Amino acid sequence: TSLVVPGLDTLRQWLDDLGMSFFECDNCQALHLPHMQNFDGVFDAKIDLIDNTILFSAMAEVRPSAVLPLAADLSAINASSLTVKAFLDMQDDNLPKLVVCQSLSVMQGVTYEQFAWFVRQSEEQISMVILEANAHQLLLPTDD
Amino acid sequence: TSLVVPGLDTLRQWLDDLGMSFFECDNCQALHLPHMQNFDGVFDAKIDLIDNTILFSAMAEVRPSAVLPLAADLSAINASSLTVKAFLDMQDDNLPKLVVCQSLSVMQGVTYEQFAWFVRQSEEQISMVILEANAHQLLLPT
Amino acid sequence: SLVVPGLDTLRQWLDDLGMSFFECDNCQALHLPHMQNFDGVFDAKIDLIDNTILFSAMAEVRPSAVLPLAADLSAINASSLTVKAFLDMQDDNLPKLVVCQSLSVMQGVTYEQFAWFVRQSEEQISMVILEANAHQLLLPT
Amino acid sequence: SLVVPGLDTLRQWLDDLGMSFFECCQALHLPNFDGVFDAKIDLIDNTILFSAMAEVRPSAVLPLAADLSAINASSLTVKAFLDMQDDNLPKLVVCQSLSVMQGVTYEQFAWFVRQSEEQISMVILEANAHQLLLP
Ligand SMILES: [Cl-]
Ligand SMILES: [Cl-]
Repeated sequence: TSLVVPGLDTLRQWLDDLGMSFFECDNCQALHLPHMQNFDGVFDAKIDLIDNTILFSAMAEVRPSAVLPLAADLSAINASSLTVKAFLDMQDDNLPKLVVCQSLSVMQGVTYEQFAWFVRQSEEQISMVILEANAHQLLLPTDD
Repeated sequence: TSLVVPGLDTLRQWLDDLGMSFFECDNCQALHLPHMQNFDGVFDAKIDLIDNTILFSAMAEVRPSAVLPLAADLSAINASSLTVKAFLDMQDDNLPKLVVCQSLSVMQGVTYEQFAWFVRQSEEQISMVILEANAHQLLLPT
Repeated sequence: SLVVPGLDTLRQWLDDLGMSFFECDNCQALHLPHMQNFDGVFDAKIDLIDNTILFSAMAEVRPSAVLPLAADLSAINASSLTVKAFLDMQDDNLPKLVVCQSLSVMQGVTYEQFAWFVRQSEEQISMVILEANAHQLLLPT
Repeated sequence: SLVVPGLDTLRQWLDDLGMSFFECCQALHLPNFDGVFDAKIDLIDNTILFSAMAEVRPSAVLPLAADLSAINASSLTVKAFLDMQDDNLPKLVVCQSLSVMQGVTYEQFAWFVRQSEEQISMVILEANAHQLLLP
């Protein structure tokens, strides 16, 4: 197999090699995945390449009355999975966001099937975490 | 807690309380779950109610190249999980399908928290079988 | 009375149902000798792992029948809404057919839910093994 | 070679890097950065886990729990959470995982160790610097 230190161009074609539809604004660096927006509660998901590391991250908006209970359950959520990470991103002017992410290190090179397996295992664990929080009525709906 | 014998109206109301979208061909006796079909491999998943038994089942199309290795792997797949079940459905006009299901008996009643945990554990454990089977290139995409 | 049962709760529940069980010093499973009256059933036990109750029965498969039995494992599993069947094969063991059902108790169960779990287990498990025994796929006990 | 390693392959891989482990368990425990009372390597469901545990002083459980989100967002690869049982003191778990379902190389594992040690010790160094852990 090949072992690539993948650039942004490498991830763009690898995703199309997997049939994954992606989106990217003009001067930006994130590769947004609209396929992740069919999971209930998922407002946005994107692939990022920072410091030789791939970051599959999805974002869900927390109900303001659920912020404290969800914050207390972050350790149990992070312990529920061997790969997924969950934390609260809360800004003054924004609504509280639940960021769920998983990282793949590409410093020493990765293979295409390593990246493929990483994406779908990420979008399975991220799916189960966000879908479980929406089952607890902790998130806001993604539609009007 | 309330210990109920649920009907198909109880389940979809419970699914609504869980924020789970369900689609129902009014020709269909089951509650189809579109959230489960974005897992690559799964082409359909549904919640059924037959003889006081709730059936969370997901179906994936198997590559004809892999029905023999997958059939030999059914024992290790079923033994890999305490709750889920996995088998093949092979007719003659349609492609072979892998069925991954989980079962919950309701004839002696069930609470809301028991059903919620059933759906949660079913969706996790089924998706891992589908995710791993797709990693071994045993399934057709959707 | 929604309880998250321990193994001691399972022992007392089987006694309330008049169902004899057997448990060693070393182990942790509650073997049920009543299931051994069914032809081909070598052993049946109740386990409790990861907040899940596991009623499983085991049958020794004839070596010449291993491939045919494996072939219609899918049909056996599709034959019921609750039963699970698979093959257990080690290098020093005779091949085994494991027929089992599971009831997760993570969020609690009632004594009535457990009573029906074991009765539906014994019915569905026996009808699988006895039909495989009627197809000349199992060894005598 | 791209390999799905067992525990023995991880044993030999730690041998190749000059890193010692404790003989035993199912993890490979490893033997300074004050706060941590145990660090180990786990192999669970085709996933290698490098985790370190530090006992939290009860006077800091609520503050540290409030900072868990900022701690997890400060790192690209490491995860932090609390493990609180009724008979133990509250523990802080700092972990980084390397999934291995589709194999792994030896330098992918070697860099996984180097990256986790520097990222885990960066979390443990900061919490202990803020008087959140026990000696
Ligand atoms: Cl963001
Ligand atoms: Cl056994």
